[PDB]
Formats: sequence, structure tokens, C-alpha cells
Amino acid sequence: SGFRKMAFPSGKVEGCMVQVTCGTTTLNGLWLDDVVYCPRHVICTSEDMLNPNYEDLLIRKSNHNFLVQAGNVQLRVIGHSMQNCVLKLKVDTANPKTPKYKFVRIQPGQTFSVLACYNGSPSGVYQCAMRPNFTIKGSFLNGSCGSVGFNIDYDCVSFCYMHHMELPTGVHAGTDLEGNFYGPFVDRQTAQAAGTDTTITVNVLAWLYAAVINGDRWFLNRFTTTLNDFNLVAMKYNYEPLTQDHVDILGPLSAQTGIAVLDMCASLKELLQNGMNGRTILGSALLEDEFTPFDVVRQCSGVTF
Amino acid sequence: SGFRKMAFPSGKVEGCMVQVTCGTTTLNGLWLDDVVYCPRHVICTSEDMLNPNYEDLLIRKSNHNFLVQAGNVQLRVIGHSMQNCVLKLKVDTANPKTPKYKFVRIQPGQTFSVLACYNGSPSGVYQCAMRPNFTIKGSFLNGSCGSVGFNIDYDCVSFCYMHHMELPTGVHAGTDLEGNFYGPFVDRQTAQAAGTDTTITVNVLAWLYAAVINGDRWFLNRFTTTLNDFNLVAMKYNYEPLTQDHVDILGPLSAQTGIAVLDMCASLKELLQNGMNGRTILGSALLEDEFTPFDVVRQCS
Ligand SMILES: *[C@@]1(O)C(=O)Nc2c(Cl)ccc(Cl)c21
Ligand SMILES: *[C@@]1(O)C(=O)Nc2c(Cl)ccc(Cl)c21
Ligand SMILES: *[C@@]1(O)C(=O)Nc2c(Cl)ccc(Cl)c21
Ligand SMILES: [Mg+2]
Repeated sequence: SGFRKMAFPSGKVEGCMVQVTCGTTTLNGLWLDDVVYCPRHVICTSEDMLNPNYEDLLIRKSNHNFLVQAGNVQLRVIGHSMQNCVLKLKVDTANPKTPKYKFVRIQPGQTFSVLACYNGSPSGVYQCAMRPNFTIKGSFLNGSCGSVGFNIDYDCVSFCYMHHMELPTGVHAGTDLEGNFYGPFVDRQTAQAAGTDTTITVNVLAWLYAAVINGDRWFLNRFTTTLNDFNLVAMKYNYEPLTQDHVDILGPLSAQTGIAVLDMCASLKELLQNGMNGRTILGSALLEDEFTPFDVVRQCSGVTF
Repeated sequence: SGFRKMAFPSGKVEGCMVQVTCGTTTLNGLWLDDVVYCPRHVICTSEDMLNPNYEDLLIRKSNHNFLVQAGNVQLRVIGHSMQNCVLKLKVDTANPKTPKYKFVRIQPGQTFSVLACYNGSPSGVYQCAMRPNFTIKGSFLNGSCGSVGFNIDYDCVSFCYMHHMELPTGVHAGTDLEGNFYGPFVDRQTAQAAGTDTTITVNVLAWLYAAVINGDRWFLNRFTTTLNDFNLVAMKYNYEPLTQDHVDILGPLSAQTGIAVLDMCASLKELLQNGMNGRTILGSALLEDEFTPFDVVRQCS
């Protein structure tokens, strides 16, 4: 037993990380097949914030202006093209370590692992959730631009995130691997801010089920509630609405523990109203919302990659 | 910025994980060069859980009684030996993915990453710490024995933990990679209880220094303390004694922030007295004790 914030094994992604340099800007790239993906802002300069058209700035770069290093090996760039906010650098060598992979886009509340890198070199791996305000709570590290987020299915890596920028509140923002931003952000050199965030209710419920599976039962009570009654509580406490689909997804955990979801909602209601009264849940004095229902099941049932 | 416990990238260890079977027992092994390391209790039967005589069990075994599977490849076992509580199986192939590595025995308060594995296949990676009572608070299901803990400072993997068992309180016990248990535990299923656990004081202080570097000062106060008065108070909250070694180790973070180590001790004393009153430090409502002074510089706080 035990319950830890757990990332996917990062090996398959480590073999894909490269260093990309343009001028004085070095950041990370993702090498898959014969293409290196990185934030398109790698080419951006003080001088050219005065341009509405990235494609104008990019077409003036030569292939040789991009220095791409894969460990000790220089990778020769043979083409460059923009894909929304991601730059695609065609190179002359396919990555022999390319895993089975797909590009997927995730929803707020879903979780993934980030392999934090610095100048092409993997540094750390951590698990996180896409916040309702579409930011990621990331590391002390800087220089992590171009690091990616992913899930692993079987042997297939689903890449869902690339880190583009840090926001002044200490959270980060980025895109899917097709260059579409998560959230109301741009990658231009302008000051931006995270919107007010909310708590991921269905994930808190999942984690309360995890606690119960691990023997932490003190917060359970005899009562149940309604979706409507509870959602009035959620709104008061800056929690996301709970939907019927959330209820359905928690089905397996309700069946395994004998605690129906609206029974657990009554527990959560009382925790929000009355606090934890100096107690902890799975060693935390805060209600944890970065474990999905799927995460809890996977960790309490032993799935491997 | 934000604060996250990060684990080390696990790929270098993934390439070493194999499956070891003896009889009807399957657990994980670590394949380095031409040796596979695993817990010696893989040779135990249902009758050997309380008073196993490992030497007697092992003398009755042949190389071919150990099935070692690396991915879909069966490895050929060509010898075996026991070193303390680890079995070492010599195989006919050096692991081509062997990283640069060493075996290190760690002390309480040290952190490391764990690569949880089942049937030789890695499942997940997380960060943890050797508690003062020589247990670790991991996440381990049946079949995770032989999973390892490690650090990777500078390209070299330092293996520091191999998982052997779960104690009745839901915490975990294991050995170094020379097969010596951390703490007083033995690989027997007789009653053994973990010492009462305590908070790792030097790590809490390191994390309070990180909070300051990250911009948060709300918990500082105007006081200082002697080292002995600090320890007299903090023992009352089941905090580990703070030593002069710990004070010396906090020297760099002290110099960086301009907050003297014993001044930060005074601030911790008041936090234990007051609680947090609805406030968080680096996102937590409890004082974090699994981030070492060294961990703050590996993130370059
Ligand atoms: C980048 O900031 C820059 O210097 N110019 C530019 C344009 Cl034209 C479009 C997008 C971006 Cl991120 C940049
Ligand atoms: C990121 O490494 C990058 O390419 N640029 C940048 C800036 Cl300007 C600030 C912070 C980070 Cl993490 C990055
Ligand atoms: C460990 O994998 C092992 O060899 N046996 C065992 C049992 Cl019986 C319970 C839990 C674990 Cl992690 C293990
Ligand atoms: Mg109830």
C-alpha cells in the first residue's frame, strides 16, 4: 500500500530530448522521426516584437541558423516550418530512439508527467494536472522551455504538452504538440497573467477514494447529498461543478469501496464547511486535486509500461 | 516560481529492470553488467516466512532454478551467491544498457527516486526520503519487491535502496545494494515495529530557506535561539535533533538569504507554536521535510 504522486517512467521521452539554439537563445526540443519540435519563440528577438507576422521572421532564417545538438552529436537542420506556436525543424537523421507515439490534446483536470529539461538534458520528472485556468504548477527550474508533458498507454507515448512560458505567479503555460495553446495566452513578449483558478472536484473525490482504499476513513459519514445541493457547495468554495459524467467515471471506485459518489460528496461538503480539524488525509492537510479517477485506479492496481 | 518535488529521469534504471522467478514467486531484479541483484526472499516458500534459513534454502538450488527474463529475452543464469540479504545471479550477457553507476548507502533524511516495478516492467517514478526510523513511505503493491531507489547526480546512477517488505503500519523497509537492511529490520515475517517516526528538522529548515528565496517571508520573526534551546522545544513536537553538522550544511542557504541559521530555527519554533492559520508555505499547509539542502541547489532555488 501507500499513495504517492507518481509520474510515468520517463525513459522513452528522454531518448527524444535535444538542445536547440538560435542566436543567443537555447532551449529544448523534441526529436521524433526526422523532425525536432520546439517553441517557435526560439527565433524571437528584442528587435522584432514590432512584427505581426511570425512567418515573415522565420522565412529570413537559414537552416544553418538552428544549432541542434543530440547529446554530443550535432543534428543537421534541412527545413523549418511553423505549426501554430510550434516550430518544426526537419533534420537529416531520423531519431533511432523514436518511441511509438501520438500527439493528443488533453482537458483541464487531466494529468500528465513532465520531463523537465535544461539545454537538451533531462533534469527531473514530475506529475501534474492541467489546471482549470489552463496553467501548470511547475518547478523552481528555469530554462525548461520546450520540455514536454506526456502519458504512456501501453508502449505508446501520448505527448500532450510543450512548455512555452512562465507566468508571474510561478505557474507555466504551453501548447499541445500541434502548437495550440492551452488557455488564453500568447507566446509574444507581453505581460500576461493566470486567471483565478478553481479546484478539480472529481479529482478530490478520487483522492478521497484513494485514502479510503489505504485505510484513511475518518472523514466518512452516514449522509448522502444531491448533485444540485452539492454543486451549490462547490460553487461557494471555488470548486468545479460536478457533472453526471464525473459521477459515472467514479463508478469503479464507488463499487470497490462501497461509498457512492454523492455519499463521498457529503463527506467533502463537511470537509469544506468544517475543515480537517487538525487531521490529515494521506498525509496532507489540504485536499489534493491532481489525481484523476484513472490515476487512483492505476496506482492501487499495478499497471506497468 | 513554483515548488515541486521532482524525481530523477528514470530511463537509466528502466534499462536495468528484469523479472526474477523462483518456484511460484516472481519479483524484480536489477541487471548491471553480468549480475542480476534481487531480494533473497525470492527463494522462500510458504513455510519459510517466519524463520527462513537462507543458506539451507540456497544450497539446494541450481542455476537453472532461477528464471530471469529481460523484456521478452530469457537470460541464462551461470552462477549465484548471496551477499547479506541480496541474491546475486550471474548471467551469461552483460546488460548493454548498463549505466555508469555505483552503490551508495544513505543516511536518514536523504532523498531518492523510486522506480516502482511489477514483473520486471516499470510502472511509475516518485520521490521519497529515508525516514529517521529507517523506513520509507512508498507506494508498493504485491510484486514490487526488488524495485530500487536511486539518485542521478551528474550522469552517474547511485543505487541506494532495494525494496524488500511492508511493515504493518503501511511503511516500507529494504536494503542497500550490498544487501544490508536500513534500520533494525530483518527479512523475516516475525513482529518488528518501526520506531516512532520524527520530522527531519534540517530538511524543514532547508525548505523554509527555499520559501524565502522564492519570495515568501511571512513566517520570519525577530528572534534567534541557541541550538540547545531550539532542540529542547522541537523535541516536544517529535522533530529530530538539529546538530552542528546540520547548522554547517545550512551555511550556504543562510549566506544566500542573509538569515542566520539559528534565526531560521527561531522562525520554525514559532511555526510549531502557532500553526499556519490558513496560510501555506510553498503551497503546503504542513511543513515539508523531504527536500534536502542539496535538493534546493539541484533545482538551483
Ligand atoms: C517573437 O516574439 C518575435 O520576436 N516576433 C514574433 C512574432 Cl512576429 C510572432 C510570434 C512571436 Cl512569439 C514572436
Ligand atoms: C525558456 O527556457 C525559454 O526558451 N525562454 C525562457 C524565458 Cl525568456 C524565461 C523562462 C524560461 Cl523557463 C524560458
Ligand atoms: C514482494 O513483491 C514480494 O516478493 N512479496 C511480496 C508480498 Cl507477499 C507482498 C507485497 C510485496 Cl511488495 C511483495
Ligand atoms: Mg457520506
